[PDB]
Amino acid sequence: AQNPNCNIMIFHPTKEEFNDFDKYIAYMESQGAHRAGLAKIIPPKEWKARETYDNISEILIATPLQQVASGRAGVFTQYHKKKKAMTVGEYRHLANSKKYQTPPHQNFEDLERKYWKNRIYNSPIYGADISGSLFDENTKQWNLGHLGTIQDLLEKECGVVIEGVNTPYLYFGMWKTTFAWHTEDMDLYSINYLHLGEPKTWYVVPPEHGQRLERLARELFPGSSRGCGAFLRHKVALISPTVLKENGIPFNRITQEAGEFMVTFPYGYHAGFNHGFNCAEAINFATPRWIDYGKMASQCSCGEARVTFSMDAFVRILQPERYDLWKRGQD
Ligand SMILES: O=C(O)CNC(=O)C(=O)O
Ligand SMILES: [Mg+2]
Ligand code: NI
Ligand SMILES: [Zn+2]
Repeated sequence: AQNPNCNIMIFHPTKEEFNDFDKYIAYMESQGAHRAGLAKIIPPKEWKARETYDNISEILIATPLQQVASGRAGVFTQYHKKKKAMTVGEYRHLANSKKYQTPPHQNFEDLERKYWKNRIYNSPIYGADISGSLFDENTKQWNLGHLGTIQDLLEKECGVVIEGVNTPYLYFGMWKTTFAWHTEDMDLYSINYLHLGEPKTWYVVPPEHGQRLERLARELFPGSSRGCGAFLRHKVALISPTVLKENGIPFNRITQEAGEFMVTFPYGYHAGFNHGFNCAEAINFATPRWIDYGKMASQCSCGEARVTFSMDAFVRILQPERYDLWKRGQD
């Protein structure tokens, strides 16, 4: 078995190997990359996402989210408070202000310490989940707006044509902006490209150990757990690396820098934070190996998780027994 310790693997495809996305994902899996739950892909030196980032300031963040924490430094939840619209230019200025800017630090490790120590005492503002793309239409390789769709994959594997579309999202981040512990909708893959700015630190639990994370989370968030059998779908809970180590949960960590791709694999729980002003683009995708995960994915039916139009058909076709209860949650 390849990669039996479930370490995060880092790939350096050549320009030739960067042509066929599906084939390269399948290559990574042949080397065991999926066992970690997350891989890093460094694009060939010849490649670029677009020519420059000099003209992005007029993009609108219609609903910036202020991430307010409750709990203790290592075990907390966050809720999102809606703020007034602002442009990317306005947001970048706010990120760089004395109130929100990254503190002085020595290295990534020092910054990570400062994050876990101090995150709860501040409420950073995240521009998340903005439909759109920063890839140039002429970028042919690993263009996240031109991937094969999940609907077409389900059709190719299972023969059923379904409604729905699959498009990318932009994330504008600042110091301490946080992504809570989650897997993707329907335990899909994700791919994330850091277009510009400061790094993003990730933590991940191997898919084969995801249930260990879930059991810890039920112990650490006992009211949430009683409210919903899949409350990590709410994307509100944070657990620090110190706390995971104390409880014997297997995980790994890696820092993503500008120009790098991360791929999350089905049922790979992940969480993390942004180091400073940045912009990432991400999208879900599927492969033939996903289908079995989609069939087994947990669902939130308490009504909190409320998700895209396109998840309907996935539940309907892959989880017909669950469909009725799940749709009651959506309505
Ligand atoms: O970048 C972020 O805030 C969160 N991204 C993801 O969880 C992802 O790409 O799967
Ligand atoms: Mg603009
Ligand atoms: Ni994710
Ligand atoms: Zn729920």
